[PDB]
Parts: sequence; structure tokens; C-alpha cells
Amino acid sequence: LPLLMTNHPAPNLFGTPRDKAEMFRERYTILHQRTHRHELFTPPVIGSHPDESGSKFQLKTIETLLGSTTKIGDAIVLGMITQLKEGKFFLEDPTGTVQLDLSKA
Amino acid sequence: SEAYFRVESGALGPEENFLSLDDILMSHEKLPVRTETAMPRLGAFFNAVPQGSKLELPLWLAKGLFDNKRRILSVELPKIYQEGWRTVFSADPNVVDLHKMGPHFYGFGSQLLHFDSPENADISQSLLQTFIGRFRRIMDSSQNAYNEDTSALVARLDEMERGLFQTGQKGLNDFQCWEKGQASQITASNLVQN
Amino acid sequence: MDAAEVEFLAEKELVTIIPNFSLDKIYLIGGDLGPFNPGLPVEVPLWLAINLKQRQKCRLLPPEWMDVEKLEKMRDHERKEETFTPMPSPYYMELTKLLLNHASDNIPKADEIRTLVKDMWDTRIAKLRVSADSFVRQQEAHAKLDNLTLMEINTSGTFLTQALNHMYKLRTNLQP
Amino acid sequence: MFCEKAMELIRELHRAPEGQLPAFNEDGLRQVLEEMKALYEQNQSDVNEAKSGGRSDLIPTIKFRHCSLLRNRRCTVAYLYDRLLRIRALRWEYGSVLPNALRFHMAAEEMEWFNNYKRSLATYMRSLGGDEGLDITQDMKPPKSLYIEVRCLKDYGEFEVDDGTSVLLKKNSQHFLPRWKCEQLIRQGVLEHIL
Amino acid sequence: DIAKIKKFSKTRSKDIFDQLAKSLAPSIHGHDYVKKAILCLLLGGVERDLENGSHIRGDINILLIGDPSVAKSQLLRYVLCTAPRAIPTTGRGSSGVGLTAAVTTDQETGERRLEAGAMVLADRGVVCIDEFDKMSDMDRTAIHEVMEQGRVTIAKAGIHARLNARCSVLAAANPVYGRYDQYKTPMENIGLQDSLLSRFDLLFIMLDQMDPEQDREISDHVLRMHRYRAPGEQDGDAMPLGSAVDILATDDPN
Ligand SMILES: Nc1ncnc2c1ncn2[C@@H]1O[C@H](COP(=O)(O)OP(=O)(O)NP(=O)(O)O)[C@@H](O)[C@H]1O
Ligand SMILES: [Mg+2]
Repeated sequence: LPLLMTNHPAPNLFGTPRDKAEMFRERYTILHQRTHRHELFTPPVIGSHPDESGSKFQLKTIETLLGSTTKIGDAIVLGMITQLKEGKFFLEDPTGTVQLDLSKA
Repeated sequence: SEAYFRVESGALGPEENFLSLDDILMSHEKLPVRTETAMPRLGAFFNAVPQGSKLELPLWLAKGLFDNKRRILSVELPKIYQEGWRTVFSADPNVVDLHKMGPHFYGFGSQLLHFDSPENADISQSLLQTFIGRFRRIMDSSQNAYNEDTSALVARLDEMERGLFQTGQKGLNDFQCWEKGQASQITASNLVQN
Repeated sequence: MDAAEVEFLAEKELVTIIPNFSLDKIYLIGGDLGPFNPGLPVEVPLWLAINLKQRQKCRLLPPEWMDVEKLEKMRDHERKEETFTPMPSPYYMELTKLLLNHASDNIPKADEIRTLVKDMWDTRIAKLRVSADSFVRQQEAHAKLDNLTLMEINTSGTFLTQALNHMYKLRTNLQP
Repeated sequence: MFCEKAMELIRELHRAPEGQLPAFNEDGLRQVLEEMKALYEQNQSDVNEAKSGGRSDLIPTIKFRHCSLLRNRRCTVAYLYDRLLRIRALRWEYGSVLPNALRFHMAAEEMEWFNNYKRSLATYMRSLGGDEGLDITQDMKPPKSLYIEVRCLKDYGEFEVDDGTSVLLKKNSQHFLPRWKCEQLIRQGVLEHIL
Repeated sequence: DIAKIKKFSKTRSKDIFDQLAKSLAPSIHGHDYVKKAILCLLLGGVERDLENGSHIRGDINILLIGDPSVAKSQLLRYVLCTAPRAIPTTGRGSSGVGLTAAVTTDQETGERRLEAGAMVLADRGVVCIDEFDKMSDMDRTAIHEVMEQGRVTIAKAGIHARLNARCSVLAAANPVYGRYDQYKTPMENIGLQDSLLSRFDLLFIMLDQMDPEQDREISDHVLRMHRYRAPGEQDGDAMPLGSAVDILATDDPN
């Protein structure tokens, strides 16, 4: 939507505290809507007789796996790399954050 | 004048109107059936659905699958069109809640005759007598409920009867606006909201 | 059809006015009118009569039937009969509204005239209600409504015709 | 059941009886078309399997998916057609140039259809007489008076009455003008007819 | 208020007790053993009469003790809806008189007679007691005889009688201090006297353990239930307040 059709304010140099977060939130938003339109999307209604995990590329956010999914061997998450502590890298998305053990890349 | 008018409902006719939103929503309502032969690959929905299975599926789909030889499935009436509820309607049509008993009561009942049930005549007579019984209350309420909350009056009416109620209310409001002279003013359309 | 359109047809009815201006005969497409001589009665369509009265160019005279005695007789006859009786004008309600709202000063005893016309309207709309109910209850195929006026038919006819369409399709859905 | 996404298009339009136009449900249209594509691919696989292999029990589910496809087609076509009906009413109820807040709700192809309809309507109106045609979009109500008093609701530009004569439509200014000249602006809400 | 299809279903189903217990209160997730115990309460044992004239009580009494918001009250409400002749009761809103019997004047004559209380109305049925830890001791004196012997003894007005009160008790209570304390013995979490506790067949302690997986499944079920809408209801309806909707002396969809 163009901004005139929305509640979004006009851009200016002396931005609000919200706008600093809005940068990275919108970068995630564009990449997220880009990602979910790829072939990784879930099959259609009985597209395959056995169910399939999004062409083996089914997606999730950080807040979903902060829960019952311990040692689930097929998690895939879109998120920003951050060295949130020195050497102890973290991933972040608009839902939350989690540590990255990147011993194998 | 050239105001928007929805494609009229053809549910009461031999076949429903193709482009009618009301007919589409009416035919979406589910209908109990018994499957006459096993159907492969549909076990994901109700791998084969076995023979003799009881199912509830949309009326459009029942009509599509139904051939008069009864080869794929047998179609059974909903409870509101069987003899007990027909007797309930015969008691006093004014008190039954046709809004809760399927909002398209008459349209669904008319299309239910397509399956050639042995009690088609009873269903048709019940629909006709229900409409005859409810007509006078619909007429009086629509034509005399001026400028007030019509919720309680319109609550127990099915969508066809609601359309009749709105027609009567529109006639009443038109005549009252005429009698009080408000009909003479030229005014902006409803699109001035934008 | 809207009540304003029924009024538009009612405005074609002829009424008598007394001009306060001089004008020779004017040749309108629907029929020539005049000459308009000051102080003398002349017969014109009701729209022109109302327009000239609004512009202070004439005095309207009531129709011969806008008389309290005649209207009382018509009202009592209507209440006494069961069928719709012949009305003094085919657009009597609209004539009453226009003439009394615009020229109550000219028309004497306009309160009595308005009340009697309202009595006749109430009686005849009650008769039309009874006719509609009898139609639907007895499942009649047609009705006879000889003396109804266009406004009376227009007030309730859309609802009645839609209801009878639904009734016809309900009673004919076993055609094979 | 398959059809529910198509029913959301239908329920969207049925939930607005007043005739106003909702935003075009492009995503829903894409989803029902994708569903139809998947259904057709499955149906083709199954039907050629049945016919080539001589396997007869597939025919009920073939008819199932065929009827489901026809249902999807009926729903989306009814949605588009009812949207066309709502759009067609705008030319008469408001005018030719729709406001941008409403034009933002229409698809590009809907604007194409609307422009074609406007050109066809103007061609028909021109062809009704020897010169200048007949503007049947005017005279929507029966005429009561030759002149009317109108009040400006919107602060607005110069409005020509006849040739060198014109009136400034500043807000709260009040003019006495011909009805046939003021009808369009009243219907658009620029002017308020009083008395 | 036919049996042949039931006697066929018990053969078609495998361990139908488990299926019934799982299907007992669909809106409430988990608490499988409690649901099995409630089903046992609903069905009951068989009351023995011994050759010596003594009788063995056949009803089963269940006491649910647990934290806030662990569906105890909801299980009581389901039992009230599902069972024939199940009487509701709550600890602060009842008295020993109202539980058993009250002397009241019959205005047809003016003479006074016994009018049955909750546990007498519940005879050969169930009585559901919520907030049971909030009852007064003098009020629980009435419950003791009902649970122990299946009767209540009354001596009031002109009448001296042993009223039949043969009912299963399904009581719900919170532990002392509101929330169950792990650092205290069960006999101190449970504020009730051991004499009273001996009368219950089964006593269940159920706790709001905040496990993340259990919370995941519970919250999923709760939000699914809150998302549900009935088929005979429009997409944005608020449910109507109560009004009469029965229009034949016998049920129609049969
Ligand atoms: N396992 C569960 N499944 C579904 N809803 C639950 C569950 N546990 C609690 N709830 C909901 O929590 C709310 C409170 O239930 P309630 O029966 O009053 O809990 P309780 O154990 O009786 N606690 P309390 O009344 O304070 O002693 C209800 O809306 C229940 O539906
Ligand atoms: Mg509770």
C-alpha cells in the first residue's frame, strides 16, 4: 500500500524510537513474504497422498520452537544473525531471539 | 432508478440461479447421505471411503454426485423436513424459528425435492402451508413496524421471508416519506460516506 | 414505481385556477391551455396550478368533490360497502395532499376534507389488506380490484406481488 | 472440505447488502485458482490411470473432483459478476470519475471494464438524437420546480452557469440555480438542495 | 427417557471404557485418570444386601483437590449436565438443613411437613459440591451420615425418620492457602479431617504444573474451544439469552 492509503507517517531524518526498529522489522517483512511464496510452501489439498513438510523446507518462527520442540531434527527458521554476546551468536526475528550453535555451518 | 440489485434467488424454481450469492450459500449447507459404492482416494476427507458409509456433505455436491439410478450415493432428508417437524409446522407455523433451522429454509427445501424422495409431495405441501401460515404475520409486521427496532420481528424469519419483510418495510418508508414531503428533496447518494 | 412518480402522474389531473395575471393561450405539447384572464377561472394541469400558486400568481379553487357533505357521503358509502367503491378522482390522495398543503388558505374547511380523505384511505387500505390475506389463504389464481387507485396499489403491491411469486413457485415445484 | 476458501469470497460479498464495494480479494482469488489447478492435476492423473489401466472404481472420485472444480468456478464467477454489478451502479449513483478511496478497492481489469462500460453508455446516449443525444443519467427523480436553492458543502472552484456567467462554490455560500445544472453536483455531494 | 445396538457396540469397540473416559468431557484436556474415576462414579458398583441384614454401600465418592484454574468446577458442571438426577451445591451457599430436609408449612392445609434437601433429592443420583473446603463443620456433620450410611436421620416437626440419601458425592476443594504447597505434607495441604477423608473412595490431587509441553497442548485445546462456533449460528452472533424453544411434548429428531 502507498503511505497515503495507510496510517504510516512521512519519513524524516529525526525519526522516532519506533522507526529504528521499523527498519529491521520491514526488512524481515519483505524477506518473509518473499520466502513463503517459494516452492517450500505447503502442498495443496491432498497434493500428495502422504503429507509433506513443505517440500522438506517447512518454516517456523523463533517463538514457536521456544517450547515443546526440544531436539526436533528438522527445524527451519528465518532470522537475522547477531553477535548478541561475544562469540555467542544469536538469531532474531520479530517474535523473539535464540542462541546460535554454529559449530557446523 | 439505476441502483445496485443482487442477482435474484432462483432457489424455489426447478434449478437454482447460477450467479446468485443466496443460492450459492444455500447450496453450501450440508445434507446427510449414504454412500452406495466405495470411493478411492477420498479417505483424507470423508485411503478409500468404504461402501455404505454415512456422510454429511454440501447440497451442491450431493446434487452433483446424485444420478437418478442411485449409483454413487443415496440422499436422506434433514430432520427439519421429516414427518415430525412437518407436524410441528402444521401445529402453528408462526412460532418455529426458521432462522435457526437453516436460514434458507424454503430454498433448501425446494432443492431437496430434486432427489425424488417418496415424500416429495409431503415436503412440498409442508413448505406451501408453512408459507401460507406465516404470510399474514410477515405482512402485518413488515407493513406496520414503522421507525423502530425490527430485530425481534425479523429474528425468526428465514432469508426469503426477510427479503419480503424488507420489501414491505421499504414500501412503508417510501409512503411515509412521501406523506411527510421528504421525498421531494434531491440528495447525495450513499457513496458520500467515502 | 415510487410514490413521487405516482404523484407525478397525479399532477397531470386538471384543476381550476383564478389567475391574477394576463396571458394569451399557450400551446403546450400535451394540450393548449388558456387564455389566462385576470379574475376569471381557467382549467390547467395540477403541476402548473401548484407552480403558479407557489409563485403567488393565482388562487386555486377546490375540485367539485372537495366538499364536506359529498366526502362524508363517500366515506360512509366506502365504510358500508365491502368492495372498493368508485372514488371521486383516480388520484384523490395525491390531489388532497398537493392542494391542501399548498392552498389551504383558498380551500375552505380543509381540516374536514383532509380528515375525511384520511378516513377513506384507512378504510380502503384495510380492504386491500383483507384482499391480500384472502388471496394468500385461499390460494387464488387472480383477483379483481376494479376501483383501486394507483397510489393505493403502489403502497402495498410490491410486497404482495413478490409474496405471490414465492407462493406460485412453492405450489408449482412438483411439475414433472 | 475443499470449497471453504471459495465460500469466503461469497460470504465477503453477501455480508455487505448495501451495495458498497469491498477491496478486491486478490489473495483469495489466487488461492481458489491454485486449488482448482491442484484438483485438475489430481483429476487428470486419476482419470488417465483409470482409463489406461482399466480400473473402474476411480469413477466416483473423478466425478467428486469434477463437481468440486465446477463449484469453485461457480463461486469465483459469481463473485466477479456481483462485483461488476456493484461497480456498474457507481456510474449512475455517483458519476463517472470515482473517488480515489473507492478506486483503490477496484482491480485494474475492473477499471478496464468500467471504462469500456462508460464509453459504451456515452455512445448509446449520444445516438438517441440528432445532436447532443439525451443525457439519461440526469432526471433521476421527477421534476418539481424549474429552479432550486443550493448550498455549498465543499469549498470548491468556479462553476460555469452559462458561458461568461459563473458562480464561485465557496463553502456556506448559497445560490439559486436551475435544477438540471445542479443535479449532478447534488448527487456528488458538492451541493445541498434546501427546501 | 435400542439396547441391542449398545450390546453390539461393546463388541465392536476395543476397551470401550477408555473411549468413554476420553470422550467424557471433550472441552477439558487431560486429567485422564480423573475422567476414568468420574465414569466409575457415574456407573457405580452394586449395593450388596448381606444375609445378616447389613448392607454394603454401592456408590463411589470422589474428592478433587487442586490449584486454581485446573478445571475442577468444570468437571462438576459436566457431571451435572450428563448424569440423571445430579444436584448442584457449593460450600458457602448451602447449609446442613438445606442439604438434608427442612420443615415447611404446606399452604394447602397449614400443616408442616418435611421438604427434601439436596442429598435427599439426589437419591440414586449424584451430588456435586464445589468449594467443599469452604463448608462449616456443622454443615459437614450432615454429609458424614449421608456418605457413611446412605441415609440421613431427621427428628423435627412431628416426624422422626431415616430418609434415603443414597447418592454419589463428587466434591471439589482447594488446598489450604489456596495453592498447593510442595513443601508441606498432604495432610496439611488438605485441611479436611481424616475422619471425613476416610469416606471418599478416591482422592485426587491435581496441580497447575507449568510444564511447557503440557501448557502447549492445554493452550492449543483451550484456544480451539474458544474458536469454535456452532453450525446453526451466524458468523458474528452473540448467543441469545435464554427463552423457551420447546414446541412439542416429545422430541422431534427421533
Ligand atoms: N485442562 C483444561 N482444559 C480446558 N480448560 C481448562 C483446563 N484447565 C482449566 N481450564 C479452564 O480454566 C477455567 C477455570 O476452571 P475451573 O473448573 O474453575 O478450575 P478449578 O480447578 O475449579 N479452579 P478453582 O475453581 O479456582 O478451584 C475454565 O474456563 C476451564 O475451562
Ligand atoms: Mg473451578
